[PDB]
Amino acid sequence: MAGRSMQAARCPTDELSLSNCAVVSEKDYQSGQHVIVRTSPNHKYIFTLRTHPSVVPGSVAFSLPQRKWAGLSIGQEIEVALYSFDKAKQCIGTMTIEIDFLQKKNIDSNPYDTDKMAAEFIQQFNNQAFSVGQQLVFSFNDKLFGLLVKDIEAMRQKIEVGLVVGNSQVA
Amino acid sequence: AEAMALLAEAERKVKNSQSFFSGLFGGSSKIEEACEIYARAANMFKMAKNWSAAGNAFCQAAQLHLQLQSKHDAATCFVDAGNAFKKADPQEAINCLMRAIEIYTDMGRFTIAAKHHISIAEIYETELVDVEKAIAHYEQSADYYKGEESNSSANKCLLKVAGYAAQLEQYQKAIDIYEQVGTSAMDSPLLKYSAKDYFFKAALCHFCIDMLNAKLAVQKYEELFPAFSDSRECKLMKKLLEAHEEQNVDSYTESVKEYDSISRLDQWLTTMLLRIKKTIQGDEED
Repeated sequence: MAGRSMQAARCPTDELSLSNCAVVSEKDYQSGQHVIVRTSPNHKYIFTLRTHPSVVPGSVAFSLPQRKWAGLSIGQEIEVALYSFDKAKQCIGTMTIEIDFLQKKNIDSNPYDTDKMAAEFIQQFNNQAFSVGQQLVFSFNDKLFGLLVKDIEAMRQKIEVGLVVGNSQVA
Repeated sequence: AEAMALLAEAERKVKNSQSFFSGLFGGSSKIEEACEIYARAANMFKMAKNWSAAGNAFCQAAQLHLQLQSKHDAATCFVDAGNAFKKADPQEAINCLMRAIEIYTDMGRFTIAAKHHISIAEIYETELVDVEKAIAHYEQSADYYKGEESNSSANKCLLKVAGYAAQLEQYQKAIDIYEQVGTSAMDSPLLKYSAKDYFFKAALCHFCIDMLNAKLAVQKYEELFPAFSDSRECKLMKKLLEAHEEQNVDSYTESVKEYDSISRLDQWLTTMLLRIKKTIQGDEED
């Protein structure tokens, strides 16, 4: 709660890097808790934790997409503090997302049903933090894509950062 | 005509005489006859296609020849032994060859020492697959050639050195070799023509290059648009340098596809091109 010191690391496997979650150790936090990264006296971001037996105590692993977003480097010192959302006014009911093909070298003309996408989206990104302008990756049918939150609405006000729940619609 | 028998007689005569055998004089006169024996033996061993046997036989004849004081025709025997083991089932070859050079080198016969030296590393690369020991030889050998005024051969060797040095990751240590073999190739208007590939390689090799080391090797280059030969060197290079400096693993990978049209990419090129192909991707993804 007082915010401790940590060290930026690299994402363990290629599965947690597709969940847009800050992989940490079990000796530090627990899967399900939210935190707020603190790099500079003016830079504040919000991520979702997900423990893994591959993480080293005293460090948080981030994926490339998260690095290019939060401007984090591999080996820098940062402060992590627990953060509890206000499900009474921050829940995401409708969040528009700019989707494209992640691995450029993997783009086709085949049509993708959105309904099936928004279904596998919440079934994997449920109870997580998403900010406006955040960059991550989506895996639909073993296919990597590049998402980009543009707008988020409450469940209709407009919020900067929200929490995706079960009954969260995605466009 | 019995190899086994010859191998026996040779023994019974290869021993410093003394007493009633020595008489008044002797020594080298006997050991030489013995060498001729083992040689005849290895000869029929190779006749029966026992090679391995022929090789070890030559090893005996050679070793004996040293015990006589005749390093020359001895080392030549070591060579024969190497040709035998090489076209045989054992691996020995390498050994014999080394034992050959030590002679040609100590004797001063560097010309032939290098003549074989190149074959040495050529085997330590096509057989033992030990490039780390192959390059050392291609190099030490090129030094001898370059010393025997023989520039052409020295360059053949250097080409081997640099060529395999880039495969091992030694990129900078390769470009240096290409630069040198490039400035020492223009003194012969009978080589200018090929001097291209040199610049192409030296500019392709990148020791994690970040700036214009290659842009500089391509600018030093004197291309003559009306000298169409150059179309297989710089023209492409410039387009690749741009596709690199602009983190575009498409313009580069497209240029490799196009150039691969006007000019077939060989093994080497392919391998390195792919290495540079990934230096861009990782940079697009940082």
